[PDB]
Amino acid sequence: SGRLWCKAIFAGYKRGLRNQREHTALLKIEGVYARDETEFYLGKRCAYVYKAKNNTVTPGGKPNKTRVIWGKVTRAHGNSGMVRAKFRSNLPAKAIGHRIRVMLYPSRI
Amino acid sequence: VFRRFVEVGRVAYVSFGPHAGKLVAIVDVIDQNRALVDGPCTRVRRQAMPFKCMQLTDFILKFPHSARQKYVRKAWEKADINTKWAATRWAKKIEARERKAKMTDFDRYKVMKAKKMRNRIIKNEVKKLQRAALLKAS
Amino acid sequence: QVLVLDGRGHLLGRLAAIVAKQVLLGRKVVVVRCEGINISGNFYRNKLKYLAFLRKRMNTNPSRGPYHFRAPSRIFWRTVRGMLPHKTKRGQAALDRLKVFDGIPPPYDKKKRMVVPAALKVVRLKPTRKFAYLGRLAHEVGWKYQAVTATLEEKRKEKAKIHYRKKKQIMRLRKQAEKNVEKKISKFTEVLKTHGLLV
Amino acid sequence: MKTILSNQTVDIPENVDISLKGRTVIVKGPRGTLRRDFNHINVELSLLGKKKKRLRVDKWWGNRKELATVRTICSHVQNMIKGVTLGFRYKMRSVYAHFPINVVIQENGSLVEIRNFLGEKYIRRVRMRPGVACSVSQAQKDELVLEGNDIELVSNSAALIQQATTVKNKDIRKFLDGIYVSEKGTVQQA
Amino acid sequence: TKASGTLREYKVVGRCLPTSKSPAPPLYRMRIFAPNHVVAKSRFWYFVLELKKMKKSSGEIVYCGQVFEKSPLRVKNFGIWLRYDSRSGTHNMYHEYRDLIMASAVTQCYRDMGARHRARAHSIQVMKVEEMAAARCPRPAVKQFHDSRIRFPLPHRVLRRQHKPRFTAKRPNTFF
RNA sequence: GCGGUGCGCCGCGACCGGCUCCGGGACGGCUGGGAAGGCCCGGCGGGGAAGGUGGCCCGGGGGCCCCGGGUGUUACAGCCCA
RNA sequence: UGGUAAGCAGAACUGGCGCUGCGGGAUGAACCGAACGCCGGGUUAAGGCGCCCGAUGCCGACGCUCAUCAGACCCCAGAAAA
RNA sequence: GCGCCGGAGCCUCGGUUGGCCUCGGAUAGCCGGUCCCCCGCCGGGGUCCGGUGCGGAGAGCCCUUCGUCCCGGGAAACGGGGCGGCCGGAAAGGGGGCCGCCCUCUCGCCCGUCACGCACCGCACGUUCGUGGGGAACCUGGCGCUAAACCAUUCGUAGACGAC
Repeated sequence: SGRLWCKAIFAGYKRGLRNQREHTALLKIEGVYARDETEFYLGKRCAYVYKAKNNTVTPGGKPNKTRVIWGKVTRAHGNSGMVRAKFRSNLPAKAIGHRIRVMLYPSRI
Repeated sequence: VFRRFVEVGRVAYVSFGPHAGKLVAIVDVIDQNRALVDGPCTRVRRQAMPFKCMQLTDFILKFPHSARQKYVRKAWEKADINTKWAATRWAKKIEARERKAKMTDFDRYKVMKAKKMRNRIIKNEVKKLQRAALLKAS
Repeated sequence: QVLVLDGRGHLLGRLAAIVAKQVLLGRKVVVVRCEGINISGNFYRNKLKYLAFLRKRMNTNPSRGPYHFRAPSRIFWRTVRGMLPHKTKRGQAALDRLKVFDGIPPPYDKKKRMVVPAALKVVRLKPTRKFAYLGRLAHEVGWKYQAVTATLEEKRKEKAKIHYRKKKQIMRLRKQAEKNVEKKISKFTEVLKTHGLLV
Repeated sequence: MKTILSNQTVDIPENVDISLKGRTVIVKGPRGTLRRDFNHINVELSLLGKKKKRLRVDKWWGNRKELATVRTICSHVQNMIKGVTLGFRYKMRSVYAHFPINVVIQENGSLVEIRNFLGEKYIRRVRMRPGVACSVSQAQKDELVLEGNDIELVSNSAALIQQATTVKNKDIRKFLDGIYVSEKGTVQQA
Repeated sequence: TKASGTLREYKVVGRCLPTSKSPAPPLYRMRIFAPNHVVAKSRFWYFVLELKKMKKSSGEIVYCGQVFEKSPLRVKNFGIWLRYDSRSGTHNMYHEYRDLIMASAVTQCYRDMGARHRARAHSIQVMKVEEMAAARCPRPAVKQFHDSRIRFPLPHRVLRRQHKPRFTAKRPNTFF
């Protein structure tokens, strides 16, 4: 019926200043604005869902145009409730400031 | 304009820090921006407390400016502060905030279904009252 | 899904710091009443800082030089532009999303405007310190449309007031159409009350 | 340091009545009403007793700069009481050597024009501030008389007339000529 | 030194290692307001080398234990005597603070000397710390709290936790 | 079926071990064999003084009500000594 | 050491650059941190944490200061007597 | 062959996964209710009464849906659904309010009975705004419209050439 994923804004890459490391991604999950509010989301699965030109087979039914890069929340990042995540192939940099889905189902409740 | 004053013996509701949620009786003023407060009947051990971390109420319990804990426990139990505190609208909407936070998934389903029907009946009577608002002149 | 920020009583850099980061995080921000924006320090000082900005033009051809935009919206817009990588695409795609307006235009007159309390003059200045309005600063440094904006914003203040009055009237009728219904929503309210939604 | 409390009270006479609206003080009485808005000064104004005979101004946790803004307010409201009961009147006298000062009142007291100052053909138009009325004392050689309620309007209007008459590119130790504030009083005597 | 956190009062007693000329050298005591024992024992040797001809290698530290406050729930006045280095000469001061602990009043003193005079931990010497009566204080910033029927409001309560919404509908209240 | 090597492609789970970052409990030692504090206003005796409670005089706030000052050591509050 | 002084000329000692990237100092042969095979996890140094720009969006502590030329970090990048 | 409307296909671009329709504003003060009073075309003063760590609270509010058949109870009739006119909108006009009738149920909301539906045999891009945006084309209906620009020629208020 309704939505089954929290909304994480892909902020940008794991980086210093003059040196970024693309293997880790920094997520900003909406609502959670502290380090003592982000224990729940540690270990959860993340999806960058996009759609592209060609048809790609779907697990569960018909070949659609939609595609995924599955990730995983690893750590808390800094003092004001941001999150490190890591994806099966590195996320594309066109995705910066775009929506990715924080799932619930490596569930700990 | 000011009605609530930092006095010797005014109660003050601590908002954040260690004892967030309890009531302390301001005993003595250390400096401009820190105070000495006692909360025996409310489980606050006597200590120094900053003025920033207290939202002060409107109860005054009267004792000298350096009395020990026995005589502020006396004045608390006498003046009946902890029972009079729960009477206030303040303590009632504090009590309500925690219940809404505590609310379960099944409780969230039950509250949705009751509010729906409360809204539906108010949506009727407000429109039936705007008939007698309209027809008096027009 | 659009932020409609009011600008009445907010400080230039304080507000522009939060608008710059929120619009880099993919939001669409709309800052209405850009002339209400305050600046810390007295008026004379703030005017002197703008006139110093005016003097900086390209010596050989001012057609290429720094464009000294004068409307309070465009002053604020350049102040947000300062806090962005505007020479790169994600800095341009950010500025594209920000929209600014002198007074309040029509789609946003009939909306509730949010307030940033982290960038608000009452809570970030002392009550004793001096400050200057971006609207008056714009007018004295060569803005033309201060006289028109005052009368047009006074017109919607009259319209919105009459509306607000008509909403007070609806609330008193909901206030009456609950108290007449006291006998038949006494069961429904109880399970709202025990979950702290009406105490 | 930060002084815990600085207070000063104004003792109000019977025939006037002060009304408080936040920091706006309204003084009504025999010969008019005066409103002054003190929203810039940041103090607690309070109105005590029956008849409302007394006005407090309190400043809590103010440093030496802010503690100066108390006797100021008590002095303003005292002049506001004096201006509503007894009024104000600033007598200005004309001094010259050769060329007399011809004083002509136009627009029923609001305007006054200054004729033959130091043999000038140029005739000076100075208007008074709203609620100040000019007049000439009868068979007194040269003295103007401003009358009004507000001290800050009557004084500024008298300063406009004094600064209007200036001796440019000359010695101001020789040519002492001009219209100077002789004596500051009230309209009605006590 | 570097006055990190709240300081602690230490009782550091010391004496010269006995030689042949004197087998019983006299014991000397000192009050060291310092972050811990390891700095308290170094600042002991600083003051001991300046008053006496006694050194670290020419002596031993007999006892260095933390002095506790005997009434940390009473509000006291603390008159402190100073000796600090300006950018031209050295100056002695007398400074009153109002606190429950002496070590709190000495930390409060180090912050006030740092704030007003730009004087740092290595510069400041503390010679005398005495708790005073309410009638024996010459400074108006500390005396004004000698009022048994004290009353003041909390006038302009600036809103803290500004970034809790960050995006509110209403303007915040100041009058409470 | 018992052993060996593998998955056509895309996926998930479980337990074991190494390295890590954390969270929650519970036990004990020392000190001035902690400093204060709480409960018997601990009960007794004597003192002392002020950020002075009772008791009284002042200026004032009303139809007789609380303030600010004076006096001084227990009273219808209390604090610190030996 | 010579010269009024010099991003000047000439010495002693140890360390650097030259022969050498890396993180910080916006920028820079020499400063500060630390020296490098190709990678994943962890954590630090010296510096940071309004936005650019990773990190204070802590309900951080105590003061100081208003500048019609404020002030704002080794080397260091513009000041004195009064 | 063009526009204004009344089927089934294709390419290609992507983001998205419920809505908030609004006082003005003060911050050493606010907010909502009241009757005596003067301006003004039903506002806005003094007056009384609540509330104020904002509860007529953005820490908020509104919506809320697995679907269908049976019987009841509560709650609706002054209701739900779609028709032609009745009145507005200019700072970047904006899709709404209200009545009749042409209009058809008696369902819809909330407690309780009654059985059902690929019960797809532990598993991933689920569920939306979507009759989205942009373009080549094919149908089947109506209603409508038949123009101008540039070159070429001429001019000389213009002019290197263009341009004018």
